[PDB]
Amino acid sequence: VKVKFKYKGEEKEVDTSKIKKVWRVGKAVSFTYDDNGKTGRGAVSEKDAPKELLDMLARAEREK
DNA sequence: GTAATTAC
DNA sequence: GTAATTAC
Repeated sequence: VKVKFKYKGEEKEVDTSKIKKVWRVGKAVSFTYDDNGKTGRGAVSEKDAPKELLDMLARAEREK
């Protein structure tokens, strides 16, 4: 599952297996991902997020 | 400006 | 401390 989005003017594609953290800001889904060493950031409208990313968010909200 | 949270 | 994300 690839999440596609634009950040700082660059179109990006990141596989959900590289996503490190996911959270909700307002009605947007924001996240960090591994980029071979550095950590990237991205965010999409909840309506453009693939179910797999939303599932990752829901699981995060339940974690102890 | 704030929201959540980060890289920078 | 700020810029970035979608949305208000």
